[PDB]
Amino acid sequence: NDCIFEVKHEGKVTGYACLVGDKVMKPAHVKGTIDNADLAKLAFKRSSKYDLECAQIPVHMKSDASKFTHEKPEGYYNWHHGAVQYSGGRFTIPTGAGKPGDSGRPIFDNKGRVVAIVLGGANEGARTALSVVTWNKDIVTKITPEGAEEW
Amino acid sequence: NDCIFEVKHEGKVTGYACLVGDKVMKPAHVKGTIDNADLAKLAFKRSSKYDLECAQIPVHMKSDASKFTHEKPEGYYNWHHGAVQYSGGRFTIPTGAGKPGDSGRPIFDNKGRVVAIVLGGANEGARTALSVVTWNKDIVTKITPEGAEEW
Amino acid sequence: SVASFVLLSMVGVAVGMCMCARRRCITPYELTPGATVPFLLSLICCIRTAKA
Amino acid sequence: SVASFVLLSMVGVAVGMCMCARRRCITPYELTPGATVPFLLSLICCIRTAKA
Amino acid sequence: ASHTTLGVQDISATAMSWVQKITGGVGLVVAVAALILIVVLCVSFSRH
Repeated sequence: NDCIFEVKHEGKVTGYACLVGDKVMKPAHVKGTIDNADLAKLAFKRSSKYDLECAQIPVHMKSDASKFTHEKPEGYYNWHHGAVQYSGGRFTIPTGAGKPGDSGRPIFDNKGRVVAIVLGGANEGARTALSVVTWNKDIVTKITPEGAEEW
Repeated sequence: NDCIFEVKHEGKVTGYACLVGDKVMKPAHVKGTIDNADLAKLAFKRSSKYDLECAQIPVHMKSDASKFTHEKPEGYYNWHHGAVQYSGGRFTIPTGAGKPGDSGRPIFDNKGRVVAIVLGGANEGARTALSVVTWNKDIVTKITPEGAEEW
Repeated sequence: SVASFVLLSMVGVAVGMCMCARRRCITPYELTPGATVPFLLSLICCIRTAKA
Repeated sequence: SVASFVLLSMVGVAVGMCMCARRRCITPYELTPGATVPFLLSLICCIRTAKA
Repeated sequence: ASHTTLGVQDISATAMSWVQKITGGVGLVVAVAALILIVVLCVSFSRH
């Protein structure tokens, strides 16, 4: 908890950055500067493939980075605005729960570990599919629901 | 059981279309155009060896799709006309439990997940063997009891 | 004129056979929920993945 | 003068392709939290070991 | 003419390997396409 930093544009908040493990992860589709000057001055490696900008955390002065796991069992996860249901290869939330500007928020398991980071979602009718960044034991991968839009 | 996915495709109904996973499914042996418009306009791929036609479920109605699994433990399964006994890898019902025109109906496990779709069956005394579409890991297969008739 | 016709006809048949094979070995993947087509097959049959 | 230009240009392109390949190959490891670059890969990519 | 007629085509000029190369190239494409279909049919046949 409280590992979330704001990413701001000149006239608005555009998204969030999260400290996960040894690296700070920010959605590549979000334009703005991190509120914390310590992270704002940090160089990031941009990858359009996974919609990510990542950089190493100054862990010598940033020891509050969250724990994370590659495991993705079926069940419910905590994504700040409520619970998110995970089944098969997709995360699903209530239709009125999602919104623009919320990208960058992590999804936590029942152990408080980060599982995935929200980029956006798709309106499937009664429910909204959640577009997230996830990882396996070796490398980062991305989940993209059909018709998903960046938030 | 407690959910209806069975969309009629004709004024004179001969079986039903249903939503399983991410695909729209109906028996290939039943004629008519699926109702509710959104499904009516879908193109379907036909396989004469499976007696099955499938099309992609539109995103906006994807949330109404039935849950799906390939797992089939021995035991009893649910459907709208009663219970189904699964024994020896085959689905069986009481004679008279199903009739012609009742095809296209999914068979559900105890978690509400679809394991098979009814095409027809063979009437052998007090019990009827079902001809069904079922799935194994990453493959579609069909079971056709001897003497089975199309429904 | 005849030789050209026959050679073109043979090619058209070869293409038709390839297209038949393309449908027959792929349709079962489309019928199966999740459309879990393996990477190598997608390159061979010139087809798109489940999330395309 | 032209032959020298073309040969030098070809080398510059070959190097650019190698750098592009290196970035694409290693990104998934440097982009991922908790990930460690395989020993052989770090030698191939001509990069520093792991995270230090 | 002191010689006989050319007759029915079969006795045409050498350096006609162009005919064999084109015929072979097309025949090969058919043979390969046929093999691909046969393999798929064999797999499809075994699967039920």
